[PDB]
Amino acid sequence: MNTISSLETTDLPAAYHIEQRAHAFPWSEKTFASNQGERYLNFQLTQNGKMAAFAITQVVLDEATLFNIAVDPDYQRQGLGRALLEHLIDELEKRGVATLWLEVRASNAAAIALYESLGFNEATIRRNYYPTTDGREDAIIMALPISMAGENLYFQ
Repeated sequence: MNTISSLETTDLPAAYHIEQRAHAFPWSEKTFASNQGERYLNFQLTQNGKMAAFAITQVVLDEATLFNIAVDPDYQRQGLGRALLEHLIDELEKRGVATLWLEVRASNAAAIALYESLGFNEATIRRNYYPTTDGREDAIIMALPISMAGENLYFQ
């Protein structure tokens, strides 16, 4: 059983624990605390009572930016990342948000392929943006159009 709900402040320790297990370049606790509040629309997915994934998204006017997403390694290939992204996308669409943006390490071919299947397009590349364990790698900035405009043609 999976449940998607708001990620609250008291959920941040559980999200931090996932981040340590899931990411090689993990966020610090202070970074997590910084990425919350009234501009955020943060979500968590819980499987059988345990947090399994989270997504941190800032919404500024009608544009949303995904700051971080992770799935706990005990829960990989179970569709949880998609489920959580689909939920986010749906909620953003309900709110009339125009675009969702994210940044991904160029070497993550699997995540890029998944994002493309959800409708994301490469917007731009940032050469050598990220550190690696060997040297540096590019960031791919991706964009997903969500909501349509409604004014259309004007008549008087």
